[PDB]
Amino acid sequence: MELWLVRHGETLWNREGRLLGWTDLPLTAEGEAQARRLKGAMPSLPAFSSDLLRARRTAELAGFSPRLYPELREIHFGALEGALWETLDPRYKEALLRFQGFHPPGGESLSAFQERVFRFLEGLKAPAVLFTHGGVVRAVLRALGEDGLVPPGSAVAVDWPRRVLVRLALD
Repeated sequence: MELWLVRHGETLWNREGRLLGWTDLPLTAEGEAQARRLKGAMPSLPAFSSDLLRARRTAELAGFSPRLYPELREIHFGALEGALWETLDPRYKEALLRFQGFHPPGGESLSAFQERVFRFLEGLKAPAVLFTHGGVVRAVLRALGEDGLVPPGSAVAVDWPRRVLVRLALD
């Protein structure tokens, strides 16, 4: 199934290097500029978006009127919400870097996050554009055997659950 996944534009915590999960921050001016650059680049397919502000604002500026689904949210970092990556305990750093065995206190495990994301993708019955988050794009790319790191405001298209089709980035 052809799916286009968009990583929302940047927020302040992107430049500050803080873990941003369910904390509802707004896009920065540059984040909005990144979102506007997506208009016309994405295919005119049905759109779905995480209900968090930064994601559906990206969808709006990109020219879409998506239906909101919390299932497309970034992973819930629990007690780690807002933590500076720099000072994160090595065990959490390793868990996130290797994308495995992540169990944040008061939050979502990577296993629960993956189940949530993949279950949502399984329910899609036609090609669609998904406005989401870095962790979600990473989960999909890594499940397809590729590094899931894509710039804020960029997109990737995949043939789920078989392969990556294209990684798109604009300046």
